[PDB]
Amino acid sequence: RFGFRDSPFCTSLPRTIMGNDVRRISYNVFSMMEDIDDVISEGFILYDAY
Amino acid sequence: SKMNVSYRLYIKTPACLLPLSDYMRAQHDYVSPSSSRVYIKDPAVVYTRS
Repeated sequence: RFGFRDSPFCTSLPRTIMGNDVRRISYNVFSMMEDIDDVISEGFILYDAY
Repeated sequence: SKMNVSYRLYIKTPACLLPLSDYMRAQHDYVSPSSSRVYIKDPAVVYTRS
């Protein structure tokens, strides 16, 4: 609506992308992850934090 | 030796002595660990991110 180039805002965070639900990881779990390089390839949603 | 010596003392042959013909009984093996090994001088720190 605002005519932004590569807008970082969404009306609501997608429930599904390409027919599959987006992975959700809590911040505490994400902080301790040692296989983060594989995880960020697909994309995820960080929650359980402010 | 036969005339002037009066009394003689005998003991069992010490195991230290070895004849020269039996030199191969002195061959022994020692193992030194590989030089690629590195020995650690630093402690291990325990932590968690909850």
